Amino acid sequence: AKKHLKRLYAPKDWMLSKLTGVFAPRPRAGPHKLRECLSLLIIIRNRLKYALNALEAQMILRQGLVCVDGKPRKDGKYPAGFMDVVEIPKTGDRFRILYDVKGRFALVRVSEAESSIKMMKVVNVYTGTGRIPVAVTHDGHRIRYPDPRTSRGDTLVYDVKEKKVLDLIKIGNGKVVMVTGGANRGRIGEIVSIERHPGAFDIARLKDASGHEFATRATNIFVIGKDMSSVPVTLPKQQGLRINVIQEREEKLIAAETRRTT
Amino acid sequence: GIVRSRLHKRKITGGKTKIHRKRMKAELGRLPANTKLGPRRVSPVRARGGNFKLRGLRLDTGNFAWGTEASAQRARILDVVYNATSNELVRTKTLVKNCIVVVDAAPFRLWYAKHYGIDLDVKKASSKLKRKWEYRRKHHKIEKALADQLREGRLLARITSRPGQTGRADGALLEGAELQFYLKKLD
Amino acid sequence: RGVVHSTKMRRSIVIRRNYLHFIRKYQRYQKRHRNITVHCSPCFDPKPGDEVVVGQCRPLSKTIRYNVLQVV
RNA sequence: GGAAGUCGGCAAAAUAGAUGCGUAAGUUCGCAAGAAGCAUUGGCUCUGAGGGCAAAAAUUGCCAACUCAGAACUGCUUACGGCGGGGAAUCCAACUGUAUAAUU
RNA sequence: AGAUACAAGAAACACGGGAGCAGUUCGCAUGUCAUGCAUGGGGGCGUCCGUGAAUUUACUGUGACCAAAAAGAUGCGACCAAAGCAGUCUUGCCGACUUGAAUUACAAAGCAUGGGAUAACGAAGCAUCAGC
RNA sequence: GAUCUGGUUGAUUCUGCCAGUAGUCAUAUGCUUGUUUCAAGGACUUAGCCAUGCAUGCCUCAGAAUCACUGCAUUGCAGGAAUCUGCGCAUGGCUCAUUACAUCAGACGUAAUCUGCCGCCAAAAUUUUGCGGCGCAUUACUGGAUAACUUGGCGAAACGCCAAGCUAAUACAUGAACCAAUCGGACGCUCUCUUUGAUGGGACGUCCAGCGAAUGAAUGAAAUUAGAACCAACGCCUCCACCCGGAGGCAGUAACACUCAGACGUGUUGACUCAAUUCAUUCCGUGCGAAAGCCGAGCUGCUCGGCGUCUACUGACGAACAACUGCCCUAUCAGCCAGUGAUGGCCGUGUAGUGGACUGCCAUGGCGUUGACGGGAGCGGGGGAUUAGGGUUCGAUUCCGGAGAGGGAGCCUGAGAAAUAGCUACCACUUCUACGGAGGGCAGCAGGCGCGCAAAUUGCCCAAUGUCGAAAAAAUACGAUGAGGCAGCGAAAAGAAAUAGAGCCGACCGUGUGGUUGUUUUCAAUGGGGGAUACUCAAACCCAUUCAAUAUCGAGUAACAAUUGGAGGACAAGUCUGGUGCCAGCACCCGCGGUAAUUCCAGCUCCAAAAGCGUAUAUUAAUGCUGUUGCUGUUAAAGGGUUCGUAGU
Ligand SMILES: [K+]
Ligand SMILES: [K+]
Ligand SMILES: [K+]
Ligand SMILES: [K+]
Ligand SMILES: [K+]
Ligand SMILES: [K+]
Ligand SMILES: [K+]
Ligand SMILES: [Mg+2]
Ligand SMILES: [Mg+2]
Ligand SMILES: [Mg+2]
Ligand SMILES: [Mg+2]
Ligand SMILES: [Mg+2]
Ligand SMILES: [Mg+2]
Ligand SMILES: [Mg+2]
Ligand SMILES: [Mg+2]
Ligand SMILES: [Mg+2]
Ligand SMILES: [Mg+2]
Ligand SMILES: [Mg+2]
Ligand SMILES: [Mg+2]
Ligand SMILES: [Mg+2]
Ligand SMILES: [Mg+2]
Ligand SMILES: [Mg+2]
Ligand SMILES: [Mg+2]
Ligand SMILES: [Mg+2]
Ligand SMILES: [Mg+2]
Ligand SMILES: [Mg+2]
Ligand SMILES: [Mg+2]
Ligand SMILES: [Mg+2]
Ligand SMILES: [Mg+2]
Ligand SMILES: [Mg+2]
Ligand SMILES: [Mg+2]
Ligand SMILES: [Mg+2]
Ligand SMILES: [Mg+2]
Ligand SMILES: [Mg+2]
Ligand SMILES: [Mg+2]
Ligand SMILES: [Mg+2]
Ligand SMILES: [Mg+2]
Ligand SMILES: [Mg+2]
Ligand SMILES: [Mg+2]
Ligand SMILES: [Mg+2]
Ligand SMILES: [Mg+2]
Ligand SMILES: [Mg+2]
Ligand SMILES: [Mg+2]
Ligand SMILES: [Mg+2]
Ligand SMILES: [Mg+2]
Ligand SMILES: [Mg+2]
Ligand SMILES: [Mg+2]
Ligand SMILES: [Mg+2]
Ligand code: NA
Ligand code: NA
Ligand code: NA
Ligand code: NA
Ligand code: NA
Ligand code: NA
Ligand code: NA
Ligand code: NA
Ligand code: NA
Repeated sequence: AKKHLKRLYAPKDWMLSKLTGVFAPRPRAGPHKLRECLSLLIIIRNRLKYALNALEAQMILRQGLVCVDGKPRKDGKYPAGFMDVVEIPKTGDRFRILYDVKGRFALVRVSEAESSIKMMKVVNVYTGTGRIPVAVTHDGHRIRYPDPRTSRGDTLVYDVKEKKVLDLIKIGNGKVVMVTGGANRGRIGEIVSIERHPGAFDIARLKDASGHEFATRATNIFVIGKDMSSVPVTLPKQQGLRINVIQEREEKLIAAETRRTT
Repeated sequence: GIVRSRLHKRKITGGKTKIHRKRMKAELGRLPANTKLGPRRVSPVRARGGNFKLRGLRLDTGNFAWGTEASAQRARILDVVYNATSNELVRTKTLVKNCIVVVDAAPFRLWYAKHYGIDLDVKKASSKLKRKWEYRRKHHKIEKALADQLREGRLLARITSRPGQTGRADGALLEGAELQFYLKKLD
Repeated sequence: RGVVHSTKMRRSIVIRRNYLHFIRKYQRYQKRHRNITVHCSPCFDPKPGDEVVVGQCRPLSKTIRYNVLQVV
């Protein structure tokens, strides 16, 4: 149906100025939802600054030169999202798309060995034609023979070069999760308890590394390891530790003032 | 044309609704098939999203299931005898879902002989088939009404498919209290 | 939840919901009501004045969208 | 063509049974009212509703009479007799009735 | 340890297809035609079944779920300002792991505290009372 | 800024209105206008009518060139007009007529459904071809058509048309055995073996056994009690060394008559008649190619990469339904709904799917003073104006949702339309004609007529932001785009800011050697303007820099000249001087004008605010004159003649 997207209607986290054009590229159907993605044109032009226009980005994209899951993508409207690895072999850049502690997208550099793994969350399990069990993933993958103890809410570690599952981490008390949506996105905490409420949304109660408690809907949590030292991916700078706004302003003012002394 | 919307209906308060906007293709209806009984004739209809529906016009045969024995046979429909909507449908010989019909009973008689050895060619059988017949007949029991109908040459059945939507006339034989309920009406 | 209002139709009853509406300008409340028609199974036998719990289902008639789940 | 005829629509034409829907001003609230007006109507083959009397009784059996309501098919040359034309106003007498056998 | 009170977030039964191996607490055996390369008091977990004479709303505290633009707000001498989300300098084949914080948005709805003021129920007191 | 003032009396204290006052991205009109930045702009009335021009197309190394096309070679290499094929045109843009159980907003659903392009994936059905007449194999070298073209042409024309003759495919139509697996259902005049004919065991052969769809059957768990004894046949363990036949008992023990001694005894949800498995009978075009496809590399005979396409399944982008709460005025609108569906029930039909959505039968229900039914104004929201607080009022208009394309109805193709720069007909308007006929739809951009108090160029460009697409850019070799941007017009509105600065002398001022007015003067500065080695820009323009870097014009009456309203009060500013004489006129209100006008018409002075300032209409505050916070009711307007009394509080 719809084929356009106005700038005022575009997601706030793309950081598009309202005085530069009427339109924004709208994402196509694909791995990630429209409101929770980051298109390839935005990354190449606005984040990495490798291109000055959309014409220059089209020169880079319609050549390969950019892989998003180990496969080159020639579409500037490809929706890239959480836990994706963007590689540019010509310049030797490898990034992973995570969430900042303020809920914004963040590109973190990864090593060559770490760039071949990925974490995916199960969302559904069903049975195929040949009595084949398949698990559906938040990214949109369909894995045809998961471990027989794979459940709907947990996560499994994937190798994108050799398409095989590395291991499976189930969801339970005392595990480390990341919040992936709503007023708490980007925070990291331990699971304390989960309230059920059948027929409605479950509520997950979590505890921060500094001891602060917060709650969110159980569909917004993403298991990343059994403990903070066993997380198999690199985390952003702040490590998901939200701090007070008053204190944060004070530190920002103290800095850039000592810088002016130097 | 025909529509299936609630815009032309009165409100529960009895008031009349003032209609703005025109008729949309998403709410169309179509003219009924009115399937009769005769040599097979169908008419394709292109439905929403591609796909084809089959309109039944003058069907005369189908697959009828013997539920107790968990089998089915291909039989020819002979006539329509009852309809819970109106006698007009019975008079005009219209095949719809839940109609009560009769079938020729020849395929079901043949299956019974080859499965149980009872004839309502049997004597020319292998010894191991004869032994198998004795086992099956050891703890199997047929009922009064079914055995009488199979001897007579016809038995009653009800249509289970929707002939106007799929172009098929399939059904199940009547048994149990259902057979008694419809036998008393057909008197 | 609601209160049984009438049980005249076949396998159907009318329940009434009473609630208070807040008018901001006067900082006061006013009383309102709403009537809903639901389907009742023969396993229940409600009478006017009773209290029932209903749950949403697919459209069953022109005006029926709820089914009786429990009579208290 | 349609009252131009004539003192004057005199005379003729015209409406018409039954069923469904609908019906103004005025009024003494009873009426006005069949106000005005629109539609259907044949033939043939079927379907439903409306009852009595017996029995060791939401059952079974036997039986009478002619109304009403529907459906399919088919047809018209609008086709016996019998059967209100309607409306808007003015004058007089309240009304039913009587009354110059042989011009009122 | 039992009784007195209180706890249907409770008591009393049961489920290995129940706890990533049947949770926490006071080399020898089985199998060997095997990839058998296997296997070796009391209290919390999950899932069902009987037990109430069952307790609920309003209100209030704290959090969830809530497009942008616009409105309130932090920071930055676009020469100032209406603006904008930029920009700054150790003179850079660069750096600041640069920034772009954080708010309000009726009424209804949803989670878990509190029980003072209220409101919805029930009862009209021999239409009752069974003691372990 | 939590603010008030003038008018009723001979004077006083009140009630109450009229008038004054401030704002409005709020419209219009009048006078005036030097510089610069940022901006709304035919909505109001007529969803009135339209001349002309332009607004949606797309080719890569990778579907199809014998142009009787072009450039080089000399039986080739390139570019390729035109046509066929594939995808898109259901988006964007415009407008606000309709519209109150509708639309919309916040919260929820679809277990009631459809879903092209995109992501991750899946695939073991099928007797074909050649040769010799059923046999044998180096078993995939398959078929007719039709456009562009040429040969006749018809017609006044028409985004009109006919016939014949050529030739392509990733168009259309047919078609593939072995290689090549496991898995289980019916049978037999067929063999072989063990017992006394066996639901006996093994072979042999003969019909079915792929995804999807239809009907019927089974599975889709269990979770309320502990020990014994007999008989049927099933599995094991002991004898009497084994065999023969003929004895006696439960140690252990997931299942399963071999080649597989663990090759699912366990789907999912809050919940399922759902997912999936097995068995029986079916599918006739209304389904299922390895496109019998196209390019690159390397070594007739092979190897490796990049693309393209049919079917099945579920994520994303969506579509369509349903409705928990909420939304202006009106009772001089009190009852509404049922022949012909009104409220519910039963079996069906129709739909992608639920449903009185619809056919038949049955019952008498459903809604309403907590305002139904009827009428009036009106697209809904995010939001704007006015800000002590509470409130009042506006929202055609940039973002989201809905609806429409003169009116109104119907429909084809498509994954999606009841589509309008798609088709069909009628109504109202309307264009060309050779009079036979053929056309039209600006509420897209620019422009015109009319209407009105009321609103801009028939401009430049795809450089930026995006959309479509066979598509990166470049090279023998340049997609479209009035969507969008840029400039022109533009005192709607908003920001910054010139119209002079510093002194000497002389004569004067009013306080009492300082404060300042005037005319002859001097002496620096600066723009408005003129230009450029140039900067900007798609190009041009505006802004910004500069008036030598060897080498760049300019202020003195700085004529480079500020306006619009006022001077009795409200309300800042004259008891000045002429003219008129209840006339002319002023005056929002009180009032002025008949010979000495503080008010008219003028001159001179003075006041307000200023590149702006008056006037009209609407609206907010003034207004505690709509009062919930927060009014009044003895005499100013206002307590029912008295009791009873229901809904309500
Ligand atoms: K009359
Ligand atoms: K009489
Ligand atoms: K139904
Ligand atoms: K299509
Ligand atoms: K462009
Ligand atoms: K004078
Ligand atoms: K008052
Ligand atoms: Mg005459
Ligand atoms: Mg005459
Ligand atoms: Mg006469
Ligand atoms: Mg009357
Ligand atoms: Mg009549
Ligand atoms: Mg008389
Ligand atoms: Mg008389
Ligand atoms: Mg007489
Ligand atoms: Mg803002
Ligand atoms: Mg006096
Ligand atoms: Mg080419
Ligand atoms: Mg085409
Ligand atoms: Mg649109
Ligand atoms: Mg919403
Ligand atoms: Mg095969
Ligand atoms: Mg097994
Ligand atoms: Mg309107
Ligand atoms: Mg609006
Ligand atoms: Mg309007
Ligand atoms: Mg505007
Ligand atoms: Mg406009
Ligand atoms: Mg439309
Ligand atoms: Mg028009
Ligand atoms: Mg249309
Ligand atoms: Mg047009
Ligand atoms: Mg125009
Ligand atoms: Mg190119
Ligand atoms: Mg080109
Ligand atoms: Mg435009
Ligand atoms: Mg200005
Ligand atoms: Mg001047
Ligand atoms: Mg200049
Ligand atoms: Mg004067
Ligand atoms: Mg004055
Ligand atoms: Mg004064
Ligand atoms: Mg005025
Ligand atoms: Mg004078
Ligand atoms: Mg006011
Ligand atoms: Mg006030
Ligand atoms: Mg008075
Ligand atoms: Mg009184
Ligand atoms: Na007075
Ligand atoms: Na200038
Ligand atoms: Na200038
Ligand atoms: Na495809
Ligand atoms: Na409005
Ligand atoms: Na819209
Ligand atoms: Na038209
Ligand atoms: Na104007
Ligand atoms: Na007021």
